[PDB]
Amino acid sequence: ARYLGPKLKLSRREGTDLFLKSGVRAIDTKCKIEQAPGQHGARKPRLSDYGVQLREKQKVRRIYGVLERQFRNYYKEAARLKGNTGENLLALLEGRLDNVVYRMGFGATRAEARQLVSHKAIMVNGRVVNIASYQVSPNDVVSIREKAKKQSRVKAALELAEQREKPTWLEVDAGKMEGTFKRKPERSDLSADINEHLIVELYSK
Amino acid sequence: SARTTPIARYRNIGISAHIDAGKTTTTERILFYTGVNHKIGEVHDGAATMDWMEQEQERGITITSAATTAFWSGMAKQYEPHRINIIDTPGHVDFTIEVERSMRVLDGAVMVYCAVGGVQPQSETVWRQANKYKVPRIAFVNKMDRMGANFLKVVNQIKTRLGANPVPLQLAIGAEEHFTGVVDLVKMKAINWNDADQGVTFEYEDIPADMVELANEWHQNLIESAAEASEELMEKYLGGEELTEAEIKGALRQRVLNNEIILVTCGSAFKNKGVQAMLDAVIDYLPSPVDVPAINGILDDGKDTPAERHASDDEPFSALAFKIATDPFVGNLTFFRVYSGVVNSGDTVLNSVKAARERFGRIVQMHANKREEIKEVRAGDIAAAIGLKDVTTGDTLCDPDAPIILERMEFPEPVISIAVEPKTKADQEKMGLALGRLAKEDPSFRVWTDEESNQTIIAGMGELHLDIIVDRMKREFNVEANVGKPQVAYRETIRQKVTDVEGKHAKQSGGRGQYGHVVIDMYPLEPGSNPKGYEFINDIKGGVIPGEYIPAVDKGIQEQLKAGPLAGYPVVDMGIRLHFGSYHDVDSSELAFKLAASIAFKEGFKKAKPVLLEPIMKVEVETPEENTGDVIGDLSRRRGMLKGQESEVTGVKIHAEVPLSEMFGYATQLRSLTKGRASYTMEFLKYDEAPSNVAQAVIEARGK
Amino acid sequence: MVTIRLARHGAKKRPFYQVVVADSRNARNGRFIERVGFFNPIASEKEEGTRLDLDRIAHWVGQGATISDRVAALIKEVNKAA
Amino acid sequence: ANIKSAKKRAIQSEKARKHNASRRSMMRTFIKKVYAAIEAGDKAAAQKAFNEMQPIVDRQAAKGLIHKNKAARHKANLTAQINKL
RNA sequence: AAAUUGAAGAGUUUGAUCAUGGCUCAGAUUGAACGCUGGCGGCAGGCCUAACACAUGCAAGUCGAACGGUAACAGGAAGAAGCUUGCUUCUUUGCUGACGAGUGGCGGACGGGUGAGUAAUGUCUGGGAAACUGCCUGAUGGAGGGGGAUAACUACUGGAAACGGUAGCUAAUACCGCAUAACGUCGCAAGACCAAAGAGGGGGACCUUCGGGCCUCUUGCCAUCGGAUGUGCCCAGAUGGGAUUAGCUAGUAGGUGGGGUAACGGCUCACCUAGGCGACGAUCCCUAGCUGGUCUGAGAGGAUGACCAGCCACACUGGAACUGAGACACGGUCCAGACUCCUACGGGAGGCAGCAGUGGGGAAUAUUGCACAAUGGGCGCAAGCCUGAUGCAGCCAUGCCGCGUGUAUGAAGAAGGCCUUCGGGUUGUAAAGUACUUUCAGCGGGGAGGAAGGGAGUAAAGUUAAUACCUUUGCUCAUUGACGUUACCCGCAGAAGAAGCACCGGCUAACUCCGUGCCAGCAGCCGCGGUAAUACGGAGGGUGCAAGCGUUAAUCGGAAUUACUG
Ligand SMILES: Nc1nc2c(ncn2[C@@H]2O[C@H](COP(=O)(O)OP(=O)(O)OP(=O)(O)O)[C@@H](O)[C@H]2O)c(=O)[nH]1
Ligand SMILES: [Mg+2]
Ligand SMILES: [Mg+2]
Ligand SMILES: [Mg+2]
Ligand SMILES: [Mg+2]
Ligand SMILES: [Mg+2]
Ligand SMILES: [Mg+2]
Ligand SMILES: [Mg+2]
Ligand SMILES: [Mg+2]
Ligand SMILES: [Mg+2]
Ligand SMILES: [Mg+2]
Ligand SMILES: [Mg+2]
Ligand SMILES: [Mg+2]
Ligand SMILES: [Mg+2]
Ligand SMILES: [Mg+2]
Ligand SMILES: [Mg+2]
Ligand SMILES: [Mg+2]
Ligand SMILES: [Mg+2]
Repeated sequence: ARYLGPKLKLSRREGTDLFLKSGVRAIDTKCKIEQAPGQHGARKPRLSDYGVQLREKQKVRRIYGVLERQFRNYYKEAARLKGNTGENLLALLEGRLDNVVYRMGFGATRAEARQLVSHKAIMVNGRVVNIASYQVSPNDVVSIREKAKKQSRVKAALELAEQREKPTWLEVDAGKMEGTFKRKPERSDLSADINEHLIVELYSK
Repeated sequence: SARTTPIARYRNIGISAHIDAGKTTTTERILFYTGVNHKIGEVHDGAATMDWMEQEQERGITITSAATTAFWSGMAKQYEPHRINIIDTPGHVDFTIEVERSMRVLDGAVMVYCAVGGVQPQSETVWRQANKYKVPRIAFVNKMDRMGANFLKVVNQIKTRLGANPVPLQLAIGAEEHFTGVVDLVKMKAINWNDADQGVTFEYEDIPADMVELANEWHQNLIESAAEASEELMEKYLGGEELTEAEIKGALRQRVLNNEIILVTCGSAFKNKGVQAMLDAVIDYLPSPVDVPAINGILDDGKDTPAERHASDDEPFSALAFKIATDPFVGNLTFFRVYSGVVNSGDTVLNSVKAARERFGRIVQMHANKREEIKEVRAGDIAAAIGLKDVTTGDTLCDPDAPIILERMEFPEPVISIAVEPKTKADQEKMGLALGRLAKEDPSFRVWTDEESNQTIIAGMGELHLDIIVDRMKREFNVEANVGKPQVAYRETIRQKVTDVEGKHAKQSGGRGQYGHVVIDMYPLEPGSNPKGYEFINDIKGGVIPGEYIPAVDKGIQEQLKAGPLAGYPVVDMGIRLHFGSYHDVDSSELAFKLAASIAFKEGFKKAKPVLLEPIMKVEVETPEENTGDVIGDLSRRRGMLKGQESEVTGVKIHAEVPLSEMFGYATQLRSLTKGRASYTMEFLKYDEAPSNVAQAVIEARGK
Repeated sequence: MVTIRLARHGAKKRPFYQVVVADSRNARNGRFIERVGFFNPIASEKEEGTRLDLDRIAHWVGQGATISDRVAALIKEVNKAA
Repeated sequence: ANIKSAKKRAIQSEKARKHNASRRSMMRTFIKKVYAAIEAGDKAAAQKAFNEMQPIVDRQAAKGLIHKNKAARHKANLTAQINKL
């Protein structure tokens, strides 16, 4: 149910830094992003229109760490909802608890954030939630359990989070090491290099 | 849920003898006298209850071991009603497994003997099977009505032929037409059974004067073997104070439990005489289940640790599964004798050797075939169980709190084999399932398949064993099958070093034809030269045949080796040399040289000296010494050569190498020459060239 | 006769008793005439675990319906606590 | 039968069959008597037979042998037939 | 406020093109099966075939508060004394706690199963009048007086069994009259006629033949009118295919009268009329349980009737009726047929399309499990008992969902493997190492909820002659859980025990080497394989999925390729 292989091959196939590593090191000093993985990775082929739609879906799936069955269910929920389907899909992926923990900065990676929420370390409104796909509603409180507030991982993750851009729909507090989910982020609040219309196109054939 | 009969009043007795000694007749009479049956049914009329199975009512024999029980109080009801779980076992040599399984669990036995012929070939076999498990046994000389009945001769013959210490508690009043009754030696009274009723009425009488002298002579012999038991009893006998009848019976009982004496009785079951008295002796002398505790030398650890179980209800549960029967409704049926503890219908137990959970669907007390369902079984009785999925004969069933493992006896390794095939052959895997289920019932019956022949080889203890198996498969499983000779595997080899044989396959008619030409030399190869007797030499030099096509001819010879041109037997020890050939540039394929190598191979085979190789198997027969040379004569009649004959003190051992086609059904022939008291072993040794007649025999049949 | 009982819907180890009016000869979760309320024995301390439409229940009693023991205990509890 | 209650019902249904057959035969015998008085052409004997028959069918309709509508139809057709003569 | 916001194509005819036209594929979906692989949990599902045949156990009993009664064990009295005067043993007493068998009442017509039959004595929708309806309710009234039997039982007796046969005795809320009769039935009318059953709890003085009467309370009985529920009946419309099925029908179509039904009616009979249906498809043939729904499709449509729920039909096959409020009755009866079983040979017994399970069939579908704790059902005043309904558990990756098999760091870009135009590139931060974590599994501890009730004591109110008995309402007491070692929570250990499947020529995301050489073989279509094969087999690499992955089968889609939309 999880990908346990090498993580930089995914960013090398997508050709974009998927933030699959902490970033304490420059990414070009770790892997050749401009080269695809494998023996024939130097030859960059002419992808088709089906190819670029599939590559966009695998890119957003490998950023958010979601397998195909759960990602398909997210697409059905986004098209079932009202408004923009792709924007609703991005809001459902950013509503996930591991993504909120990583975006709040309690995890340096979303995979570490998944291990923190899987090991009974994150309390939502004072209740321990052990599911990484727990959808966080607006105006909620996400905190770290008192059993793990003295860990080096969480403070090192907060240092890397203060080294990066702060989200506008979240409040954090490293003193009590808790935080508040304020609202669903709009399309302008997240990254712009994700063409979400390609995902909706892909799931229409 | 209390104890109905005290465990001291249990008797796990059983009958074993030579064929037609009168085992089933005695049990029938017992049931009648004890009140279980309301009529007497004869076995040759097919009306005996113990021979419940068809092919047992028809043939007139007993095949299976049927277990029943009865309640006997004594003639004058001298004791409370004892419960006897009597077991009738077959006497034939084709069903020795049915004795060993029943004598695994019996507490007491009784060796019934024909009066006119006492110790017969199977009497010694059931005696050795009984002393393997150290079973305390009695003796019942049946057929005292038969012409030439001699009771004191058979009590001499058991001692002489089998090496035992028998002391009779009875003396026959009369012979074939004078057998009114028997005089008892521990009472000095005569018991004359009334002819009017079926022997239910037994009149007590005095002893007649000739019998007075003989019975007084034997009565003092009884006291000495009684006084042998203890030095207190020895000083009792030389002290001159006669003896109380309780102490003889106690002393005689003491010697029976330790395999010291035999305590022969007599009677006539077909004339409804001397049966009640036998039952009494079983009460007075055979052990209870409480006597010898069951030493389970394994505590399920893997570190083999000796434990034991005594015979009481308050001990942990331990039982031994000794018989698996097949059933058309419930699958299989598992007989067991509980050594210790109490188990309930519905309780789970532990198959300790297979280490699995086993629940009891229900527990049935057994009559000959019909069942009375019962709630729970105590320690010391025999019952069958429904719903045990994987239990084999000799597996122990215990409570999982105390996992113990009993002795797990060994099976007699069948001696005769046939190849069985269906009539319509559409019932192929139905026969496979049927013989698989029948193999799980009988551990001395083997079924396998041999893919060299793609045949099914049934194996058993005799020809009668296999005849009953195939008839039971036709009736119970509805697979009508025909049997026959198992196909012996042969090989073929050549001689004369045929050389320069050229085979050319050319098929060019326009449009991608195939052309191949090969010239090869075929030479006989010595066996030790190669792991597989096949060497191909690439004598082709500087072209002529391209390197790519050089393996193709080799592969073609290999397929030709698999099926010989003569018949179909695989060719062995063949050396091939590819000295010369021809290759077309545009029409030469792997298959073209394969066809070319096959033409050349066939042509060379006929030019060469091609002979069959039969297999010869090392044979070690063990025989009594009186009929040694007859065995050798039959071996010389089975076209076998001889490498020796050892003469042990137990019997002569002859070694031989007989061809397998002449080793077909040797067990019934070997038993006919030797009163059935010989045995043998076959091991495959080598291959050797067959004579001209048998080689000419296997070629006509295979060819057409 | 016509009775008012509980039809056990819900999930395994999580029951939900639909208070229904039905003739007693039908099945438990079978044919019913009218659903007059519901009962939840695993209610979560903040929201409604029991709701009975007492007007229609009293109307069916006036027709001569039979109230089972659990339904009668729920009516007692509703009329007592409220 | 197999169930104990099934056997008891079987013997009870046969006993009630014997009893109900005698009562149905007696009731039908009185009704045929009224009909024979109709076809023979008498009016007072038919009226007398009706007075003997009317309490019979009323008691059989009361205790549960036939229905009241069946007994009511018998009386209505036979009075409609006594007004014909 | 919200309740539908929805529609992709590609390959293949030709030298090449356009068009037409079929074929094929990409998508969903399933009660699936098979191949490989396989950690956990939740929820759901699980003989689609032989309505093939079935061993065994269980699936419908309950009521002593209807009755005669004791056969079994638990008490109480006469009671010799086990006797050790308390040590309570051996005989009677139905004397009571109860209760085998029997009569009687109620329920067995419900629940459960199956889809054989049925193209309509069916279903769905909408209507209607000519009816019945146990248990449950509203109202008005009665519940008087007798009798004859008979089971059980007693004695004899036939039977291997199944089961009886005789001769006597007895009871009732069993049965049968009589009394009474209206707001009931019949008759416009005067009139005629029709019912019942008692049983328990307690009591103050009376009273008594000593049994009781008597008073009060509860419950049951009968009659009529209703209500509710259930059911029967009728009409209209709709509900498969076939015209290579075009005429069908004489109780047929209608009328009269009799009969019959709970009820109208050719429902039945006698007579009379000669009609009735049919291209708006009668008749005949084949197939089929129907529906809510389910799947697909943008929709229109197409396909389907697994689970759940409603109706229908069926209960070895054929036929029939009885009892009953309700059946032409799954675990009732009778007859006939086939089959199976038992037998002492004279006779008997049975129907898993109930739950489990077996054989057989098949590609294939599970346990001879636990408990009535809860929800219902039957009986009983109640306690309670019965419940293979149900609640659960066991088996199966069968489906859906969730989670895990680690996380961060980590270049000597280690070794090995693969490629190499020999420079190197790739596997690859991948590994090793460093640090951190402990979900799930393992171990140990704690620990809800499903429990409402019911039983004993109480207090008050109602009741009445009574501060009894009963009913209701509050209090107290000790209790009711199959699941179950429950969910859940805590803590110890260590990365620790946890990844495979398919694919890589185009369709379609992913390319090289070696071997093979129109051979082995691959393949859904085009097609590939004759010596440099990105298509075959192995390896490396990559891609897509993931405790699943592929294949097959099956429905729809793409197919505007039956085009109503079009
Ligand atoms: N004259 C006489 N004949 C007997 C006697 N006992 C048995 N027989 C006959 O021998 C045959 C009985 O032998 P069984 O006892 O039935 O055979 P078995 O000894 O039971 O053992 P298996 O044959 O292996 O089954 C029948 O023919 C009997 O009538 C006897 O006491 N006297
Ligand atoms: Mg999943
Ligand atoms: Mg002989
Ligand atoms: Mg014989
Ligand atoms: Mg025998
Ligand atoms: Mg079926
Ligand atoms: Mg009734
Ligand atoms: Mg009257
Ligand atoms: Mg059908
Ligand atoms: Mg469409
Ligand atoms: Mg029935
Ligand atoms: Mg049945
Ligand atoms: Mg079944
Ligand atoms: Mg029962
Ligand atoms: Mg290297
Ligand atoms: Mg755990
Ligand atoms: Mg609780
Ligand atoms: Mg279409």
